[PDB]
Amino acid sequence: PYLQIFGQIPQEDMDVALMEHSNCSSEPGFWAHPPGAQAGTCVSQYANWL
Amino acid sequence: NSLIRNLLDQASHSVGHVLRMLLGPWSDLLLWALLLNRAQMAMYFWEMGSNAVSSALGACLLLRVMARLEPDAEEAARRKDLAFKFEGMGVDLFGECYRSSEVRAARLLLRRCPLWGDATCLQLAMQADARAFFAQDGVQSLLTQKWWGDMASTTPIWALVLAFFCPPLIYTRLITFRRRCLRRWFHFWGAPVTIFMGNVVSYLLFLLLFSRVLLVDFQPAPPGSLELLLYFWAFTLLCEELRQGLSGSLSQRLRLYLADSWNQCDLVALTCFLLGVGCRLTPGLYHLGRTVLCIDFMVFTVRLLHIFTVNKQLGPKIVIVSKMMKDVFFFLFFLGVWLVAYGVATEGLLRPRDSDFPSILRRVFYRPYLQIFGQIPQEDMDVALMEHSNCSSEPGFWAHPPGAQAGTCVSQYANWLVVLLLVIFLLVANILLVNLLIAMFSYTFGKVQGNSDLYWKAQRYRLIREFHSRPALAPPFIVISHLRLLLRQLCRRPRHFRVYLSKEAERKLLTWESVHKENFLLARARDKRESDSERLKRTSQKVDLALKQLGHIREY
Amino acid sequence: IVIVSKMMKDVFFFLFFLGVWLVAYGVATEGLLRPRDSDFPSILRRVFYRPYLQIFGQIPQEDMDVALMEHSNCSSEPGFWAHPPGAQAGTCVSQYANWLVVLLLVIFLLVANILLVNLLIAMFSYTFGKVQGNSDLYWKAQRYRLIREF
Amino acid sequence: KLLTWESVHKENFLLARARDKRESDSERLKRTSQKVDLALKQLGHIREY
Ligand SMILES: CC(C)CCC[C@@H](C)[C@H]1CC[C@H]2[C@@H]3CC=C4C[C@@H](O)CC[C@]4(C)[C@H]3CC[C@]12C
Ligand SMILES: CC(C)CCC[C@@H](C)[C@H]1CC[C@H]2[C@@H]3CC=C4C[C@@H](O)CC[C@]4(C)[C@H]3CC[C@]12C
Ligand SMILES: O=C(COc1cccc2ccccc12)Nc1cc(Cl)ccc1C(=O)O
Repeated sequence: PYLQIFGQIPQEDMDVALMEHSNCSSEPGFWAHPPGAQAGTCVSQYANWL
Repeated sequence: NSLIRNLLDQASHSVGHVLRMLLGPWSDLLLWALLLNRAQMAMYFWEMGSNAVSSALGACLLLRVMARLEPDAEEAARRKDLAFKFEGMGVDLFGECYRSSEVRAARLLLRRCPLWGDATCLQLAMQADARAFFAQDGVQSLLTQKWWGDMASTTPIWALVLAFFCPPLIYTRLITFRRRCLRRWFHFWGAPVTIFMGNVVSYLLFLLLFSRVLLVDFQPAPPGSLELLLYFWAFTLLCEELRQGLSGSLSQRLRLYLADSWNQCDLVALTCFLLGVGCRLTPGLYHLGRTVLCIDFMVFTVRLLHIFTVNKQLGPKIVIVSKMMKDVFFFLFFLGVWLVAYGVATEGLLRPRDSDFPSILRRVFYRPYLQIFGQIPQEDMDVALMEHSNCSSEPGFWAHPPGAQAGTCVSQYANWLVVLLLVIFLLVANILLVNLLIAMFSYTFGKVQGNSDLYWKAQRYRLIREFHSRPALAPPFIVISHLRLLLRQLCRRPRHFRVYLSKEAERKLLTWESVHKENFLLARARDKRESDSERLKRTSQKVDLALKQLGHIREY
Repeated sequence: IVIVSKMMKDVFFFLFFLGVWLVAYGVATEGLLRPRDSDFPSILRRVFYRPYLQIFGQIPQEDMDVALMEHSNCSSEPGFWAHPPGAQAGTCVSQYANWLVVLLLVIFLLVANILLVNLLIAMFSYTFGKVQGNSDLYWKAQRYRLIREF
Repeated sequence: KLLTWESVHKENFLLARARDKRESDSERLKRTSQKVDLALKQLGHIREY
């Protein structure tokens, strides 16, 4: 988020629309594993609009 | 001693023309006190002397150039605030004659004085650096009218440019003025504003043509028609620059022409173009010729910027931008030191195996410089975004990066410290630097606008003068005007405003300005008699006089 | 509202300066580097559009620096070309003076993103400080006019 | 009613301004100068004594 100030905005890592949907976790939810290296191997998307 | 007898002995044993003319009526005692720096004597001599304009103006020329020739601080200072107050009460002397008779003041300006050497008040002002005189609204209006000479100085700009584009439009209901042919034609084509418009159109056409030749038609092949006509245009431009340097005593003219740094950049631009043409014509230096022509486009275009300055809504601010250069120097120095620091720190922490001199020089300055403008190689610097490998034989983790010039084989041992240093760099440079810079820009801009405007008045005046001196024709066709003026020098081998004023109209104007000047004397006479401090003084010498009178009758 | 209406002279000022400086730098760049796609629309794009986005973080460094491109003989004219990976930056760029190319790019970034914008910032600050009271009184008048129509 | 009201208020305003230029410092210097040179004149009228 500090790089977020200076134009380094990981939009493709943060927005559900830009990441491909997959069942990367066993928890009953929608995840859509992002392609970022240190953005987490399996993130959630329940309130990604928020 | 001082500046009187030493200079008089110098003249006897021997602006400089004035000293030669003088040797050992109201004008005579006037100049005597001005050389002798008798302040009160001098103001009295002037006030009860003739040609009050013109003469406070000549005396202020002498005062200013004298304070410039004065080796003593005190006489320079007293001489210069004498110049200040003389010029001030002269400019409102001119204002009171101006608000009384517009045309009479106008014809007061362009009057020939048998005084200090036949320099019109405008020349007196420029040589005296009378920026206050120039900024005076009356002379501002007169110079505006001259810049629009015979061109209906109140005419709209759009009508004028449409008239320039449509020569038949000159004979219409629009664009009024002051063989109606030929004469109207010459007045229009010789008006300084039309000269400026034509010059701007010509410069724009030249820059378009030169860009077109550079971009599409600059093959290694021998130059074509476009390039040849470009060379011809540039030869015309070189000719006009050298001829205006030679026109506006050949050595003296050259030396004064080395001044006016605008002219200096124009000359360096043309010298660059000559070298570019030489490199182009020689087969070997073709790529070098291309590069030098490209960098020459820079100086042409930046010269156009100073060419366009005359605009009233633009000129003061263009003068402004010329005062930020020290600020950008400061911020440049500080960015440079902080930048070279951070870069050396980065290539010290991380060890690329591409330790080449050009690669290191790139990586240490160029990339971190782009890190300010959003080009941050995060995926090239952080260990968490990049893949690990056994790249180098040196013991330690290396993790070859995916970058092209970030070094083929980086080190990651203290990459956490590398990340922290990157955070510190982003905190300092992207936040502190530019922001303190824009704050001090705001300060320096708020402290310089007024003297930029008053300077712009005189700058615009100088531009109008030189453009009035410029030949009528346009740079594309300025070959005809060059053959004319060369013939004006070549048909001389076998062979600035100056509006005349009438006799006894000289007496009318002098008395009129004499009447007005004595009215201004008596007006500031009431002003000082009613001033609060002087009225307190007056009450003092009416009450001390009263007490003296009581003392005279005290014996009663 | 009156202030943002009055700032129009200042925005004109910045527009003219930006335009002259961008056309300068764009022509210099298209001269110093020689794509083989010298079409009229392509040149028109590359000379104004891209250098305009150069001010807002859209830097085609991978399209203009020799250190980030791959070298190939994409043109018959003698000299190294190193075809770029871009889409409209030309199919075959020239690299003869790419060091000077980088230097001129640095000069552009220094002049544009520092000098012009920040001087314009000061220009707005000044013109906002000098006309706010007149804007308020004119707003009183204009509000009266507006309620008159309503 | 409104005419006389605004006229009364206007004459109070004229009297307020008349007195305001009767304690203003510049006009007080003016009136003090008038008093002092009137004193000079009247002392002149008794100088013959
Ligand atoms: C005020 C002017 C001089 C600024 C410079 C702008 C120049 C560089 C721009 C404006 C229009 C552009 C032209 C647009 C179309 C063409 C036709 C093509 O077949 C050759 C290139 C050429 C001629 C372009 C060259 C660059 C160009 C001429
Ligand atoms: C903050 C300011 C000073 C940044 C300056 C950036 C300069 C130093 C950068 C930008 C491009 C870089 C150049 C890129 C190409 C070359 C050509 C090579 O044959 C010598 C190194 C040299 C010349 C590099 C040296 C460093 C360099 C000139
Ligand atoms: O043209 C200039 C200055 O031009 C430049 C200055 C600094 C760097 C430059 C780099 C490239 C091109 C031009 C540059 N004119 C003036 C400068 C001052 Cl201080 C006063 C009067 C004038 C004037 O023209 O009257």
